[PDB]
Amino acid sequence: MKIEEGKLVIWINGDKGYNGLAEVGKKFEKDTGIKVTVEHPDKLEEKFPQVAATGDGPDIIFWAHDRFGGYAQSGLLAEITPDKAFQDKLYPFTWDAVRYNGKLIAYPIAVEALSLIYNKDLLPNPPKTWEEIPALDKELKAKGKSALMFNLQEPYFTWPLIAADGGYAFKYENGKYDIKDVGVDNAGAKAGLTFLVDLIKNKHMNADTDYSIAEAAFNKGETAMTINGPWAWSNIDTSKVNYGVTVLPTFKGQPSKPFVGVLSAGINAASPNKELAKEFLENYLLTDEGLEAVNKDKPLGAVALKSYEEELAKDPRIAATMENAQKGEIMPNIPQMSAFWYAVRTAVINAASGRQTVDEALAAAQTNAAAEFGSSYWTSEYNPNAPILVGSEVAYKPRRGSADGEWIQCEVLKVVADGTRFEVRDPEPDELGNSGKVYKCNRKELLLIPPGFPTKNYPPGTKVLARYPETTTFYPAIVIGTKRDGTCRLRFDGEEEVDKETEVTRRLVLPSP
Ligand SMILES: OC[C@H]1O[C@H](O[C@H]2[C@H](O)[C@@H](O)[C@@H](O)O[C@@H]2CO)[C@H](O)[C@@H](O)[C@@H]1O
Ligand SMILES: N=C(N)c1ccc(CO)cc1
Ligand code: NA
Ligand code: NA
Ligand code: NA
Ligand code: NA
Ligand code: NA
Repeated sequence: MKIEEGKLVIWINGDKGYNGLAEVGKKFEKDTGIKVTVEHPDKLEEKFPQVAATGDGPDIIFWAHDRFGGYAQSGLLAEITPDKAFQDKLYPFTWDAVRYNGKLIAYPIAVEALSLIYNKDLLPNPPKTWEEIPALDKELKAKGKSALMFNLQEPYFTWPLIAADGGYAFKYENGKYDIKDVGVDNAGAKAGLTFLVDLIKNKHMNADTDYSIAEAAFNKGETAMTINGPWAWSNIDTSKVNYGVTVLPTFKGQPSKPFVGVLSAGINAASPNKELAKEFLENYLLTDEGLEAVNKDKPLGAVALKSYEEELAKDPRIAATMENAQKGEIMPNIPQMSAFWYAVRTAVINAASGRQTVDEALAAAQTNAAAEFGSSYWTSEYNPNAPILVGSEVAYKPRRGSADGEWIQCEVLKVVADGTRFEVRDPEPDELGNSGKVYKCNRKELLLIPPGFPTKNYPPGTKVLARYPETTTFYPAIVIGTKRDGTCRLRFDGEEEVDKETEVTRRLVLPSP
């Protein structure tokens, strides 16, 4: 039998109520005699398909519904079978969010939408518009505070601003999303991102601000505002900050349009515990008592279960959540959402860092929003391993090339075999002295070179592969330190005598497999 049989393993993101979920798990254990294990792995959304593809992984996976169409398409999610009476318990619109190719592929849990969260003491009257934040910031800077801080590393948080004046993902036509009609590069999208970049250029925000930094700053009363979802309210409650939750600011007179997510629970198609998982989800979790346990740990938002949402509706923070939801748009769940999110993340981060102009960033995003891509077999906490698409720069290990653990900087010309194989062009001359040779390779023979300026520094001592200055070749090296600007001080283990120190751009320093 599969190692997975005879137990129930559940994965949910670390920012949500996993302890509350485990309480529901315990109630289930008492009745069934079966162990339930709740885990919250890092990079969950990408980790799931990694393990589920081998027939392993959790029996149940929790995530916003946008990822689930891709999971289902890849054959990773079982069709669920709630009867009509169970379906009646949840809002019809939540079920629509978990339908793929006409079949239900997950149980809806809760509606999530970003809201403006503000410190009432610092800012009793929050701004109605994005346009007034610059002035507000300079006033707060004079008192050692800032106006606004939110995660600039995940495009989820910047999307409401991009969409405000006309930006969109995929156009919905003829009862379906048109993957050839992408709106990430229109006048509206450009206007939104430009405003964001201008905030950074004018020292109103830092391009390096991530989730952790933004949350800490708000919860310590150092910033007047933040942009986050219901899950975050719990930590703010503990902080003692006198906060309110309200409608996001308008941009160019238009309401901000956050992408609305439906937190959903899918069943692993390879799971030998499917009926058990159904019972858990339908009869334990999706009950007033079950959702209450999770909600009390970390607020779920507007829950899909009507009976319980009736209790939560009176909450002004929930009213604010739904007001923003109403102004926003439920995300598509099509498989192209993975490429879309990669494209917009790269564009936002690159425009923020100055790696690209807004027009350059969004032009590339439009090209790659629905593009085929692969991932490198090798993963790291320091560099992403995806997407590898046409035009990506990669480090390639030739099968009969240079012997000293060296890789060549190549360009991806083609993604084939369902993203599992690549054609890459070698700028260096082959054994016949001819440069520009195209090679076919698998996922283990290449590493993704970041298309931007990585924010994550290597700790001293880290073993790396770095391009030698003036060359297009990667050599083994150790990280000695990191300059203030992020440049890596390296010691190439290459020469035969002295420990020199060579500076190399962080983008060209890769984690050794
Ligand atoms: O940023 C791109 C990202 O956005 C969404 O992920 C959200 C998630 O839905 C929230 O519940 C919370 O965990 O924050 C995430 C962003 O950091 C999409 O669901 C996801 O697919 C997408 O990659
Ligand atoms: N809790 C409610 N008010 C509720 C309303 C409507 C329905 C669907 O008829 C279920 C529940
Ligand atoms: Na994500
Ligand atoms: Na939108
Ligand atoms: Na207005
Ligand atoms: Na039953
Ligand atoms: Na090394």
